[PDB]
Amino acid sequence: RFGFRDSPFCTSLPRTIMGNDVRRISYNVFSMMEDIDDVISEGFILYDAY
Amino acid sequence: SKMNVSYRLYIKTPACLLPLSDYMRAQHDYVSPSSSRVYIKDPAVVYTRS
Repeated sequence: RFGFRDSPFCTSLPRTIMGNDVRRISYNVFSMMEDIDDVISEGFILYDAY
Repeated sequence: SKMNVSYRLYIKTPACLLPLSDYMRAQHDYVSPSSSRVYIKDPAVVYTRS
């Protein structure tokens, strides 16, 4: 609506992308992850934090 | 030796002595660990991110 180039805002965070639900990881779990390089390839949603 | 010596003392042959013909009984093996090994001088720190 605002005519932004590569807008970082969404009306609501997608429930599904390409027919599959987006992975959700809590911040505490994400902080301790040692296989983060594989995880960020697909994309995820960080929650359980402010 | 036969005339002037009066009394003689005998003991069992010490195991230290070895004849020269039996030199191969002195061959022994020692193992030194590989030089690629590195020995650690630093402690291990325990932590968690909850």
